[PDB]
Amino acid sequence: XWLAYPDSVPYRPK
Amino acid sequence: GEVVLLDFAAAGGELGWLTHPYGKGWDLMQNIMNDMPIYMYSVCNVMSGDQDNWLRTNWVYRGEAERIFIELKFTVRDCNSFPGGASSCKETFNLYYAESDLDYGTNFQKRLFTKIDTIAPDEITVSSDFEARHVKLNVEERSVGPLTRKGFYLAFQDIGACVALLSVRVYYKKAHHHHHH
Repeated sequence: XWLAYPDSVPYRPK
Repeated sequence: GEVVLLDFAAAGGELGWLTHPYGKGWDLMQNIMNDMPIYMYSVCNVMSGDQDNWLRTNWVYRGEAERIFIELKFTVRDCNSFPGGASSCKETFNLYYAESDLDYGTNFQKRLFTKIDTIAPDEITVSSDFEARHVKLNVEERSVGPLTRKGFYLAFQDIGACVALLSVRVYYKKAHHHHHH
């Protein structure tokens, strides 16, 4: 794999 | 003189847009390298065969709007960045919409949607810029109308690109559209 955007990580409000 | 109906970036990651299929495709992501977090919906399933990944906004109440303007900000990575395996990478994505009087909630049926356009970047981001954290942000706008139902959805279809969607701003325009201060 590859990321679309630098230094991005999956996010979900909690 | 703009009336804003939807503004993704202003919503700080809280809108919970629908993604289809379950799991594989568009994903809500955060970047925290600047003073404030940045949110986006990203997908980058290059080198993975045929892709058909959908992202759908929540229902948007039309109100008085008859002709809407849809402003997108996004990045696209150069397909030359990825191993020889654009034989398995695209540099566009597709914008769709559907009108409806009622909100169908979690029931997303792509067959109800009409393509507005293929969205292509003016500037692709090459690997050296990506690694230097200097991505190339693109802005594209399209207009749709006349609208006639109580509301509408927008949707974004990825067919195998490496794309980050950072802004989706939908507005209608009254006279005297300018800024101030």
